[PDB]
Amino acid sequence: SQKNGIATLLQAEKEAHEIVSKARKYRQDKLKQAKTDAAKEIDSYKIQKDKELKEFEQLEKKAEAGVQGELAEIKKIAEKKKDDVVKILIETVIKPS
Amino acid sequence: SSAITALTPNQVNDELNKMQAFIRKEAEEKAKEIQLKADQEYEIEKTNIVRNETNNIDGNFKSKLKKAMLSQQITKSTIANKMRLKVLSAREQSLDGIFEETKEKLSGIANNRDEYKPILQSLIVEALLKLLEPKAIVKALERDVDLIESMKDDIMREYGEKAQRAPLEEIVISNDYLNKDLVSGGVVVSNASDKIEINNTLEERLKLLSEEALPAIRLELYG
Amino acid sequence: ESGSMNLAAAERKKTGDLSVRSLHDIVKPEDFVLNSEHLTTVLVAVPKSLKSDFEKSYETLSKNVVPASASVIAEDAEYVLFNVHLFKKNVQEFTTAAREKKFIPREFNYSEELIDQLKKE
Repeated sequence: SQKNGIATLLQAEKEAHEIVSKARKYRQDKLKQAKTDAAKEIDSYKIQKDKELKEFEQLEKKAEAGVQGELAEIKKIAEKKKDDVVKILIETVIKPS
Repeated sequence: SSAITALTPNQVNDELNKMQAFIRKEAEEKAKEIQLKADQEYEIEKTNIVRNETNNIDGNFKSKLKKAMLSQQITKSTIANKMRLKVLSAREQSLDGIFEETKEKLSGIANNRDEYKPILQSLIVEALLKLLEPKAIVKALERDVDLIESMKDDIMREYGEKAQRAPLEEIVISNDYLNKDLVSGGVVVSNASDKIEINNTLEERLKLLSEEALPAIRLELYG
Repeated sequence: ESGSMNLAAAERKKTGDLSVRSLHDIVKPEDFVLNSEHLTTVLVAVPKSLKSDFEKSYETLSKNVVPASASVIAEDAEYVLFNVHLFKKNVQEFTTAAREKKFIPREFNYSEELIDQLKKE
């Protein structure tokens, strides 16, 4: 039973080694997962910052139309006092000194 | 009888099981620590990898943002200037149409000979009184020379009544006629030495009137 | 075939008793637990009058001793040499406990290259 009792313990050690090696495989997986779950966290933050940049990133016709109400009142005051101004200028020019 | 022991086959198995139990237990605990530390390292490393790159992304974002925050207000500035320019250039396009009609009206007066004749006289007399020279040269439109010749006497009469202190010997109507395109009426009077001229044309008088009237009109219309 | 050799050999004393002599000519590779994280083998030289005691007490000289793992390796006129398998962390406890019972633990720090060299005999 000398070489039989030992064989039992050696088998237990072999089983123990698998347990530890499995945990080492776990760690190895866990370390790659860090690189994976960070690469997914990064390009989602990249597209998100790009998203909120393009939202911010938002034409002479709009400058004329923006003042078409003033360009209309200018000709308005023009049509009224026109004939009364022209009348004075004419009289002034042809007046016998 | 070949095994050296003081224990029953059951006893040796109780002790043999007890040892291989310890071995496995020692392995479970060792493995437990490994995967517990791996979980901690996973979090640490994931965070770091992320923070490395987020600091990079944040950097060029704020530069791109500031860049776009500048172009955003460059347009706001350029639009608000195009607006103030259109307004100003419209105020002028209107005033320069008031004076434009005024000078069409002036041409209309010149083509009414019965209305223009007394005006032309007063324009010629006023000019001669600014000269006060014994001989005066009169430049006029080619279409006015026949009219002017037929009122030389009335002109020399009216002049004598207003300037006895500086008599007028003769009026010379120059054959160098005024330009149809520049002049609609009036005359240009100069002395013989050609050192002095009085431009008393309708266009010139209005031009001089503009000097003071244009700001005045601009003030009363668009104060 | 395999005959014509002297199986009855006359040998002379080249060493002292089992408690002090070199053991390279006495022990075989199979007497030792090799390449184990927990297990190792100790040799104990026991005076013949204490042979009985060792047999029924070695399994309790220290904790973590492999039960029924003892075997007789050799014997002379004064001593019997045993081997015992146990946990490395209990060897110090074991050797001390053995000395107290007037046994004599034989130091023999074997390695894998110091036992593969033993197969050359």
